[PDB]
Amino acid sequence: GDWSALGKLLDKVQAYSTAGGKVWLSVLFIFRILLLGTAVESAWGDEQSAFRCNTQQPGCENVCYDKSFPISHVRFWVLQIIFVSVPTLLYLAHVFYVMRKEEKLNKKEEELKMHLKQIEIKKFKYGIEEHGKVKMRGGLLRTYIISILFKSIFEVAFLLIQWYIYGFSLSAVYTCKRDPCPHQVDCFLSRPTEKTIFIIFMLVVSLVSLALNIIELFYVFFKGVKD
Amino acid sequence: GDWSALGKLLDKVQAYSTAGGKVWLSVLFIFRILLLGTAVESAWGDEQSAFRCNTQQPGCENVCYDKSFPISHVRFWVLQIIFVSVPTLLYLAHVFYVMRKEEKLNKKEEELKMHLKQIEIKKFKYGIEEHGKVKMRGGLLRTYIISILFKSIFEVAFLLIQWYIYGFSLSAVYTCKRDPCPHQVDCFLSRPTEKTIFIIFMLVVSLVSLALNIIELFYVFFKGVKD
Amino acid sequence: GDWSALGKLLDKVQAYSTAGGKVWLSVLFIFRILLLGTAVESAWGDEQSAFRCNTQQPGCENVCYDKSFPISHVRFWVLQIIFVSVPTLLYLAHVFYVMRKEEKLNKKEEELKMHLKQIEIKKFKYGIEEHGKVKMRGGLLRTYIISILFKSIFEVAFLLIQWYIYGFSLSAVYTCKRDPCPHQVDCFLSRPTEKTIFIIFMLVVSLVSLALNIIELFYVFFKGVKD
Amino acid sequence: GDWSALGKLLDKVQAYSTAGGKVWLSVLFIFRILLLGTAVESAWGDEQSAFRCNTQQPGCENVCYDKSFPISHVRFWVLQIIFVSVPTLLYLAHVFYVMRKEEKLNKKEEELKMHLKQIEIKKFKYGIEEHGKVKMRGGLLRTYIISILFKSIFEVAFLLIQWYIYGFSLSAVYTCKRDPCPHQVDCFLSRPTEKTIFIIFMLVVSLVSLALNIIELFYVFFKGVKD
Amino acid sequence: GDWSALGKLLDKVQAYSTAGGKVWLSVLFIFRILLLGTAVESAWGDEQSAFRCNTQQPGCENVCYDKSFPISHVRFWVLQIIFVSVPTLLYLAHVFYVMRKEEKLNKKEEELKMHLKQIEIKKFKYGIEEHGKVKMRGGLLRTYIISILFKSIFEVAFLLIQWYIYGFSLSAVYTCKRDPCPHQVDCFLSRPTEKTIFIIFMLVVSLVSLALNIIELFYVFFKGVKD
Amino acid sequence: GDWSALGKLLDKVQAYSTAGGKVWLSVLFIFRILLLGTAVESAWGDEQSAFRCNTQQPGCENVCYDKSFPISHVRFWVLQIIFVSVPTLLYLAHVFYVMRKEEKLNKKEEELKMHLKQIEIKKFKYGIEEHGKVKMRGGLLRTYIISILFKSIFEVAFLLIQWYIYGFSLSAVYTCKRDPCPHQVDCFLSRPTEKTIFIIFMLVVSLVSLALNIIELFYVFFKGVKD
Ligand SMILES: CCCCCCCC(=O)OC[C@H](COP(=O)(O)O[C@@H]1[C@H](O)[C@H](O)[C@@H](OP(=O)(O)O)[C@H](OP(=O)(O)O)[C@H]1O)OC(=O)CCCCCCC
Ligand SMILES: CCCCCCCC(=O)OC[C@H](COP(=O)(O)O[C@@H]1[C@H](O)[C@H](O)[C@@H](OP(=O)(O)O)[C@H](OP(=O)(O)O)[C@H]1O)OC(=O)CCCCCCC
Ligand SMILES: CCCCCCCC(=O)OC[C@H](COP(=O)(O)O[C@@H]1[C@H](O)[C@H](O)[C@@H](OP(=O)(O)O)[C@H](OP(=O)(O)O)[C@H]1O)OC(=O)CCCCCCC
Ligand SMILES: CCCCCCCC(=O)OC[C@H](COP(=O)(O)O[C@@H]1[C@H](O)[C@H](O)[C@@H](OP(=O)(O)O)[C@H](OP(=O)(O)O)[C@H]1O)OC(=O)CCCCCCC
Ligand SMILES: CCCCCCCC(=O)OC[C@H](COP(=O)(O)O[C@@H]1[C@H](O)[C@H](O)[C@@H](OP(=O)(O)O)[C@H](OP(=O)(O)O)[C@H]1O)OC(=O)CCCCCCC
Ligand SMILES: CCCCCCCC(=O)OC[C@H](COP(=O)(O)O[C@@H]1[C@H](O)[C@H](O)[C@@H](OP(=O)(O)O)[C@H](OP(=O)(O)O)[C@H]1O)OC(=O)CCCCCCC
Repeated sequence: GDWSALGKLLDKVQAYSTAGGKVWLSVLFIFRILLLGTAVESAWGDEQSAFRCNTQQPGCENVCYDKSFPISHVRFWVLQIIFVSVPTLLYLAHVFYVMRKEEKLNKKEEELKMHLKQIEIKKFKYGIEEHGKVKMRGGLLRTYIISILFKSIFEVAFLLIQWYIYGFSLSAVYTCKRDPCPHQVDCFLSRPTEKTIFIIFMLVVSLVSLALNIIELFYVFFKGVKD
Repeated sequence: GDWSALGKLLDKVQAYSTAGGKVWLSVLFIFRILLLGTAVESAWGDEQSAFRCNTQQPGCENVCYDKSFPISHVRFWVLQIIFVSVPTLLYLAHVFYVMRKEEKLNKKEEELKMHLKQIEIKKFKYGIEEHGKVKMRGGLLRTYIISILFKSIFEVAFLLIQWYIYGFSLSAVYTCKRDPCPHQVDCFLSRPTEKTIFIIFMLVVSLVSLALNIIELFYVFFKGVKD
Repeated sequence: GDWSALGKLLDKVQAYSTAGGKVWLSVLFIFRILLLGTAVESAWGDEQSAFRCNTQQPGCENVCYDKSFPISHVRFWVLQIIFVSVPTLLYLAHVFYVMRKEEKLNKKEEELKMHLKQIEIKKFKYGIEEHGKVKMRGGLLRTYIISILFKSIFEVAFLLIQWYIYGFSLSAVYTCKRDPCPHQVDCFLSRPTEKTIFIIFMLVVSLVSLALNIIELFYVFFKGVKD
Repeated sequence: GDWSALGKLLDKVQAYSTAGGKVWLSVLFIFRILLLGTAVESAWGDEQSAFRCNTQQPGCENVCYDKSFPISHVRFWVLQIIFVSVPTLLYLAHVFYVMRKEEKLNKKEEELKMHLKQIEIKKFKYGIEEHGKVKMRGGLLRTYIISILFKSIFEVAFLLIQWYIYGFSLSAVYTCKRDPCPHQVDCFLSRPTEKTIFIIFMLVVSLVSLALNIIELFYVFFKGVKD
Repeated sequence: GDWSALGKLLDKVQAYSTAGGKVWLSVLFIFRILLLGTAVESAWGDEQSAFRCNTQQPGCENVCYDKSFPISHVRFWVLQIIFVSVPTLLYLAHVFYVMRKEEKLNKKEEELKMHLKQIEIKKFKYGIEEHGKVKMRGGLLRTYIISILFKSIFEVAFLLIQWYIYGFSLSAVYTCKRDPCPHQVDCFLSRPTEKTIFIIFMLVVSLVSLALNIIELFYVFFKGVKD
Repeated sequence: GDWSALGKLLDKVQAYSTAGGKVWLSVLFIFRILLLGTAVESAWGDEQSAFRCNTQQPGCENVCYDKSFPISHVRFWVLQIIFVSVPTLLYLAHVFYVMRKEEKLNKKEEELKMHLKQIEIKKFKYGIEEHGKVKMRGGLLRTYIISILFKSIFEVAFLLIQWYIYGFSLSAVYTCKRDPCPHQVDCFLSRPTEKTIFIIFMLVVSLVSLALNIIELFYVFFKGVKD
């Protein structure tokens, strides 16, 4: 694949994050990315060539396959993985902006050495005191919360879309009724059992990730209330 | 693929750029390159072998396929990606030229230590004061503006070409009328729905990028007016 | 494949581990990962195309194949390898937490230089004395033991599942009785002998790993009793 | 592919070159190498299997294909790319020889510290004064000019060969007359339109490169006359 | 392939070894690994699809192929390569243990500065005097000898197994007698000549390696007697 | 491919070599390795599936193909490349042995500071004076000459074998006479013209390399006579 850039960026962002965020990144790296690339994507290798129908009408097989699978599961999961990673990058960008502000303020104070008072109050407001121990307060906390909410809503929306379109199982026999197939025809899928097992596994993984980020949100809210 | 060199050059150029430029580079890396390489290009894997027509005339299938698809979408998108990346490299080259001029002027001034006056006026004219904080003024701003305009016009031209040639959807049945096929024949495509979905997705991404660079141009014009 | 990330993490974790753990990691890297990727996975390359049955009823071949192989052995082994590696990562995370606590306590004591007494008692309780010679005592030992137990139970559960589903051999002829195949039909597998040999080899490797981790658990219990 | 070594050597040689040479190297890296590897080579993926003729005489298809395509375009372009890169490596070798001579002369002068006069005259003759600012004078200029001429003549020779053999377009229908095909037969190509488009694109790129190196030669001649 | 980890470990272990061991490692890297990966494994690319028999009885081809090839040569050679590399890793582990003991003893002596006498006698017994010039004496020599013997016996056992199973040549025509094939049938192999040539080449390489390690054992025994 | 290790070793050995040796290494890297991997090996991609004969006798096609091609050209060229690279590695090993001797002698002399006389005479005999400027004298020259002779004889032997077996062209039609084909049959090859062109190209490259190493041998003999 080509997941090198996204993996590198996630490795860059995982340095400064909460424990729940680190666990979420770890499970995303292990189960969502590694498992799909290694063995899951090989199952959908001949979902088109092994598909066949019980007719001799030309062109009915392509129409029935297009009717049966509007979009492959592997591509759907890739799109989901892409769409549940942007807000972390947004948080990384905001952290880098905070770092730039810290560097400029440090340069100004080094130049200086009531200005000390305002420099210190600005360094405390952004949570930059130890030169490498950026804390979450004011803006970073807001960005983190909105990122968590966006990730959760994207995941639940994708899950609902998948539930509406396909369901959570693949029957061994599919009934096709569309031109130019005369009347109704019978078509047979390929590897229904493995696909059902992997779909259930991915559903479980998605639910676990949802619960994990919910726990992370609750913990960060409690930490904010602590102050 | 072989996108390593272009990715490395873009990673080199992203160090000194405006926020809008950085966001544009990020979206180009994520959606334009990564998504196409990972899953999109696999859909157009058997657009030739799965294509079939309702006739037994030899050689009609090849002619009808050539009539239907003058150029594959994947190759068109690759060409578009290549053609909407050169001006950034031109800006990078101009920045490197400015760096070379800065190094030579620094060498001359170190040698010296009214010549100081002209050295300082030349260092201010090119915006080279802090030895690593090159600012946009005079020539760099002009190059940046012309690069943005060239990128925008290339993108809109490619979009217009795609609209004229194909459209934005693929019908499940295609009508073919060309020798040696007798009279008219019916041919059936492969995976119309996935291809339509991905075409719409790419169109949305291109429009978003166009809006982003328009916003970047407006912001840089306002910044120039600020002076 | 894409085993780079997991291999890197295991290379990170192997630095601080017992001898039995190092031997287990070595055998996992050599026989479980390298062997499967190099030659074993190529055997299951045409288990679908070479499968054929003695009938001309349309769609019976797909149904019989789905009946015969609920899940491929290669995917099962990949899932097993993934599921017998998490607790080591958990131990690595706990070790990193101990390192963070050590760094914070060192910072506090450097700041100080009865507080010395409590600093020393906390550094001894976590087994952090030589600044890079973390010892197993109290919590690390408990985490190590529970990780070993979890790994063992996961391995035995996977072995039992494989025994119940398939067995440990593949007969050259399979009997299929499922709709729409009329009455009973005969279907012939592909490369039964190589698959049986590799299944037996993997079973032997799994048993060896089980014995090795049992020995490691006994040795660590004896070491704990030594104190 | 395996273009890593040649790319590394070109990256090594681009450090010391004229602006025209750098632009030529950039366009060679972008359009000649990257574009061909990414998408162009995939078009010629089934030029043999999709080729078919209107006959049932055994062995006529292979003979007609061999008659139609003496050598594939992709292989021809690869050979051209290889044959229009050697003189740059020759220039790199000569530069390395100059560097070796500079190092030996520096060692001899460091040992010494009329010999100073001859050391200085030899350091000026080879254009080695600043220890890392090698200038083009005498021999390097001659090597550069002959390298440019060799590159230009190789490119024009390859272009003429391609014009004589194929032309610049591929007709959808080819007429074959060769044993054992009885009388004349009709054979149909695969993807004529994409191949014609890419051939025209490569021709334009080659012409642009020719013009660029002509401009570089004129500029370097003017620079030589400047002295 | 995935031979990166084993190659890295062998590169780590080759630093401290006898000349015969280094030559054996070099020949193993060149002829056993590189040659098999580059060109040898491509020959066994269609040993299943090109195999065909002279009958129309369904399912006889699979049975006859399974009868003819119990296990492919490429997989057998991969298993042999894996099984003739473990003892070197065991020697590497013992060397690392010696290094750990050396580091601990050095730490204790640095702390000290009759204890000097025992420290020196322990440093001489393990052959650790120059801090990086570990010599073979007592235990390392025993481990080296047993590793050489284990490697030799594994190689000869694999050679005997291959001789018993297949032989050293592949006849162009194979006779098959097994159900459901009626009476006897004739089946034809694929590329017999290349496979025979490569089998003979691998046999010669294995014999050369056996002779080389025998010479290494004799030389190390003579060196031990020298003391 | 897997040419990384051999390429790395050749990159290691090219540091200390004569100009002719460096040119030979460069041409070997460019034309022998890069060209074969990039485009040449793709031509022999379907030399088995596209091969067909004018008969309906079962099993005659495999026999005729085995008769026609005892060993593929690509594998022959890979074997040749492997067999014309060992003596350079032998020279590298001898150079490393000389380096080890130099390091030990330097250690002994540093310890010392008539022994100086013998140390200096041994350092001059092996041509080790400047600590990094090893010269060819006595043994290194002999090893270099024998390596050149071995390389030349291996290349000429491989060329003679290829001339005897195949020739230097491939006719479009092959006549096959071997059981079970009745009487004589006609079989047709695949892509004869491209294969002939590439064979002629490889022959020219081999002759050029032979001439280059002959020139290198003559030059080194003249240099030896110079002393
Ligand atoms: C049931 C768990 C409920 C809490 C779950 C909390 C989340 C969880 O499960 O792991 C993350 C957590 C915090 O780790 P983290 O390093 O971020 O935080 C440490 C500590 O918990 C405080 O946050 C700070 O120290 P102190 O206290 O001011 O001296 C300081 O962090 P910060 O403030 O500078 O950033 C650290 O010393 O790790 C723990 O071990 C918590 C202690 C209890 C671990 C044992 C379980 C009670
Ligand atoms: C609605 C936003 C409209 C503006 C969008 C502007 C574009 C946008 O959305 O992000 C980029 C922007 C500029 O970032 P950047 O680092 O380039 O610029 C900072 C700052 O904005 C000034 O440009 C300079 O400081 P000062 O001011 O002279 O002390 C100095 O940059 P420069 O001059 O040395 O290169 C920096 O401190 O980031 C912000 O946070 C803007 C502040 C407002 C952020 C909050 C929103 C108002
Ligand atoms: C039959 C083997 C039964 C034991 C199997 C034990 C497991 C096994 O087979 O290998 C691991 C083992 C321990 O190695 P490791 O480096 O962890 O431990 C060394 C030593 O054994 C003690 O643990 C400590 O030294 P001391 O003793 O306090 O001076 C110190 O470790 P630690 O305490 O600081 O972490 C080390 O010097 O290696 C051996 O050579 C054991 C000695 C006997 C090797 C010869 C066989 C008796
Ligand atoms: C129409 C252009 C015609 C010329 C095209 C020339 C080719 C072209 O388009 O780009 C390359 C060119 C030379 O760049 P390069 O760094 O090699 O050369 C710089 C300069 O031009 C002189 O060559 C030298 O300085 P000076 O002058 O002695 O103080 C010194 O180089 P050198 O001598 O130590 O190696 C450098 O300062 O870049 C320019 O900006 C030229 C100035 C005009 C740029 C603006 C356009 C006039
Ligand atoms: C027919 C060859 C029979 C012997 C084959 C022996 C094996 C073979 O063919 O290559 C390996 C061999 C030993 O190399 P290696 O570096 O291990 O050993 C060198 C030397 O031979 C002694 O072993 C030691 O020096 P000294 O002697 O105490 O001053 C010291 O090694 P060590 O003791 O510190 O580890 C080294 O100086 O290389 C040679 O050149 C041997 C000399 C003769 C080379 C010329 C042929 C006679
Ligand atoms: C027709 C060519 C016939 C000779 C072909 C010779 C082979 C060829 O074509 O390139 C290699 C050659 C030698 O290069 P290399 O760096 O090995 O050798 C240089 C020099 O030639 C002498 O060998 C030594 O210097 P000096 O002389 O003692 O001060 C010293 O090398 P060494 O001794 O310390 O190792 C070096 O300065 O390069 C040349 O430029 C030769 C000079 C003439 C180049 C111009 C052509 C005459």
